[PDB]
Amino acid sequence: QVQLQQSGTELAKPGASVKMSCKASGYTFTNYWMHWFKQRPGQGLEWIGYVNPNTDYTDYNHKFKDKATLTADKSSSTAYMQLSSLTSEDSAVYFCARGTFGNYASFAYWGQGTLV
Amino acid sequence: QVQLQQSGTELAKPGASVKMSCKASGYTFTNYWMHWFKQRPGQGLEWIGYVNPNTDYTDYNHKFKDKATLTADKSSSTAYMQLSSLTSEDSAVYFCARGTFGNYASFAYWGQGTLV
Amino acid sequence: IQMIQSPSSMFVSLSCRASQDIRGNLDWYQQKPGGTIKLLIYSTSNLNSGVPSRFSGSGSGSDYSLTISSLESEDFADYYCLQRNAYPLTFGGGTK
Amino acid sequence: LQLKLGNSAIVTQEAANYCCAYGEWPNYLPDHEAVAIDKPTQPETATDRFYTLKSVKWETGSTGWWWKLPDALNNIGMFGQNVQHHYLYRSGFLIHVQCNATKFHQGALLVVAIPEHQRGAHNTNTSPGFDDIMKGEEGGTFNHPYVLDDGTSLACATIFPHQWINLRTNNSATIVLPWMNAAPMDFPLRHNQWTLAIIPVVPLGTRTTSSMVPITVSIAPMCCEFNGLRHAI
Amino acid sequence: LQLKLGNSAIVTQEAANYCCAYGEWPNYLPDHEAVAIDKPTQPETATDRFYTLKSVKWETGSTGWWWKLPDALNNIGMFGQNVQHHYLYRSGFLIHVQCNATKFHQGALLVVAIPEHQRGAHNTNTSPGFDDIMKGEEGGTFNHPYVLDDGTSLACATIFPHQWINLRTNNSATIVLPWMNAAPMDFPLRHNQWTLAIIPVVPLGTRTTSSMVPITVSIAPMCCEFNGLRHAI
Amino acid sequence: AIQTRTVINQHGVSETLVENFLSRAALVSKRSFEYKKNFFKWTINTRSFVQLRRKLELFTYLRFDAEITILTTVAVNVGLPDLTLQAMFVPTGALTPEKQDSFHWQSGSNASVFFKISDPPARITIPFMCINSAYSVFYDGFAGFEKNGLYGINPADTIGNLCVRIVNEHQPVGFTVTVRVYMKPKHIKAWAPRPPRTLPYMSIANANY
Repeated sequence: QVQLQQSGTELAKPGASVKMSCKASGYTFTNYWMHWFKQRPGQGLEWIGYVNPNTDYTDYNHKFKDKATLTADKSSSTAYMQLSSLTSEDSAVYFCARGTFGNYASFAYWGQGTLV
Repeated sequence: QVQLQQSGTELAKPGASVKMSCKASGYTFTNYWMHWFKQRPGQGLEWIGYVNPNTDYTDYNHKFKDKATLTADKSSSTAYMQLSSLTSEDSAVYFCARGTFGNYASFAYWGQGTLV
Repeated sequence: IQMIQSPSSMFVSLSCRASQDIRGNLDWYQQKPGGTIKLLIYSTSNLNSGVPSRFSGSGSGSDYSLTISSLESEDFADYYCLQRNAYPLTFGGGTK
Repeated sequence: LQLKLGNSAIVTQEAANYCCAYGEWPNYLPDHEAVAIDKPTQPETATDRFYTLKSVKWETGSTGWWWKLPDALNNIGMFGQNVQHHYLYRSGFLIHVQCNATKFHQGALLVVAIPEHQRGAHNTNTSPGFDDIMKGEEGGTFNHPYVLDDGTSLACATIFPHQWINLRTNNSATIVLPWMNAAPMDFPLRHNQWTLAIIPVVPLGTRTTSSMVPITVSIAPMCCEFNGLRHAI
Repeated sequence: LQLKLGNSAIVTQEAANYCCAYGEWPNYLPDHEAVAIDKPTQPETATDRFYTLKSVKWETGSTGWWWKLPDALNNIGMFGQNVQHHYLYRSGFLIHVQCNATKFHQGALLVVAIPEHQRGAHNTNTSPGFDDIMKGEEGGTFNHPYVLDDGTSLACATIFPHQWINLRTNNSATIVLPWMNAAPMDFPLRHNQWTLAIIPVVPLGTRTTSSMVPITVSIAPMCCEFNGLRHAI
Repeated sequence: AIQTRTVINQHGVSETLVENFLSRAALVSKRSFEYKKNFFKWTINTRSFVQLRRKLELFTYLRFDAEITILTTVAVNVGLPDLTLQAMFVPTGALTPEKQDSFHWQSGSNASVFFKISDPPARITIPFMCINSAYSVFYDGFAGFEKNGLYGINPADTIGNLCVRIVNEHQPVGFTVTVRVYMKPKHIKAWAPRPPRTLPYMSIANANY
């Protein structure tokens, strides 16, 4: 069974940074890309980027080039995402999804979300 | 592991009867005789009788011929003993022990006791 | 048959007679004050599996006895006897 | 004076005779390609070991014992593992019953093996359940041994293959059992062909009381085979 | 065009050659009564089955894979059960590596088998632990493939038995491995003779992004035997 | 406490033979003397060190040769001028010297070697000089007949003793000499094996415990 368990919610004053985690269990972790999403409350969603835990190559959206960084751990089987220079407009829910074996972007397994 | 678990204590008004149990677990129940004992508080002990759960033959002491009866159940693996016409001198602790494979009376496994 | 045990209390050779001859056939028990009983000597000379080896028993036709070399704190317990020769089987009085 | 069969060996018996039940041995399925045509694996070196059962106690008031032979070995050893993940078997057995008492005991047993022993409940209109038949390794006990728990008398029970254990003369019996069934291969978890039963006719006695006279039963599958679990494609 | 070995069969390959590592086959222990003289059980019909492993992913940035061959099969199947309750074994292997890509992919692999591959940690004075070596079925990954994780270069690594998978020409390799050890029989839970390692020399490329090009490894013990668990007395 | 294993394949039988079970040249004597008792006298008993006494008492009777090698290491109490030694072997029936300059060192009948310090060490082999057919290791009897004889001393069992002397004159330097003797049994023939001893030894004369 594939489960994507994220951390609980947290908040921060502006000018700081924050780090979250999307721990995965039920499959072989080093085969699938780990995409990250952003939904402002009441609007549509937005693609941030992914991490390739087989190689640690990341590819970011152009809006989120300076905000977020993306890492991946093999031992603890956990993907991280760290923001930087938080403002008032960063209050959103952040998701994590899973790719496919062949590197296609169609998402069948999801996280629950983590407010900021 | 051989365990002889007896019931908790109980008391009764005179002129009544009472029944106890010595449930055994950890061995084959139908091979060993089940001896029963009596200790007045502060004195030595006394043999009451046994039950042969392979045959349901019982042999009583001559003092306890009319007081106690002895039965044995194979399914629940439990030996019973029922008194009759309780008086003031029946207040004692009652034990249960186990014989040997060959029908000898040397007791290596015991119960904890049950006050009356 | 009646068996008597000569010391009533102990403050270390505990002897017990018999009314008849019993031809061996005697066991030595001990009772902790918590309420647990385990035997020590069976067939008047042998030792149980799991006893400290300081205990030993004598043998005769009708007068048997227990021998303890050294004493200890939780060694302090009332000691009983038993003849298994003929039914009804009877204990003794006990010491300590 | 020993029965070295495979891994184990019951040594130091008294003189004994292989009285074959009826007139035949196991035989190994001479020719049936018309049925279950995946050739039987036929294990031979890893089943034949004299699985000795628990020793039972013979007192004065005892009344009899019975074991169902494909049932007594379903949970014991290498034969017990092949009963799971196989559904067809074919085997004959060998039984060695040996009690041991001194020259001051007296008594007599009847060691009989009964094909298709359908039991019966006493004084009710309900057929026996699953739990009164599939007792297992521990076996059972006759409630009414004079009628063999189905109405057919014990006086005529020597029509089956049988031997006597008379404690004056001998203390051993040996029966070899062939494959007694209508179908060529049978299902082990729900059908029991033979039924080993030992019944004390003359009860024992001695001057003292209730001598145990413990008995030992040893069973070994003779020429066993099962279905095929490995196929090419 | 199929490899029917026992229970399973890897079908429909490309043309392939049994390049024997060095010049020999398994051979079955020709004559050693001086050592461990309980004759080896020698199981033959219930071990040889092409245990196929998990498919691994080959992307542009990938760097290599390695498996320890008596270790990759300790927990898989009938060979995995005989490693417990036996302490001596003797076997040779057969390896079939097959990737599959279309006629628009390009790349090259080096399928090499390394006897007694003692690894080494990078930039420290501490020997590798038990957990960095006994990885299991999943295998491992080269951190520095140019020096084979012990200092000996990859340019000279064709001295071992090896084949090439060049995706222009073929997509298959087959190596047969004999018993390569000084002792006649060895201990399976703590020593690993061979070390299968595949290393992409030329990385792949296509117009689109990160095509998987999944690979399959299949291992089968050739002529295996163990100690004796059954003795007469 | 690491518990390891390795398979073993062997074929050899000729390593446990008695001929090469006792051919190993163990040390049997080590005693110093200062020259300024000025010499080294030692009876040729073999039960002096318990490493070789226990190994030799598995048998009752055995028969061999000696192969004595005397290894002398001197010092001055810085350079020593050309010391010459004498190692006379005295069998039974011949007299032993009691002083360094006795007239028993000049006796022609018993064999003597004359070896420098700078040479390789001296070496003589000694034949089987019992007057029975074998050396009785264990002797259950009395040499002394009457009521007072030492128990277990065989009068036929003895060999002799060797005596080592600095030949040179009194010199103004005084030096310390240390003598080691290595005995190597040759041509073994051993009879009647016996169980080996477990309790430790108590004396050199008898088997107490």
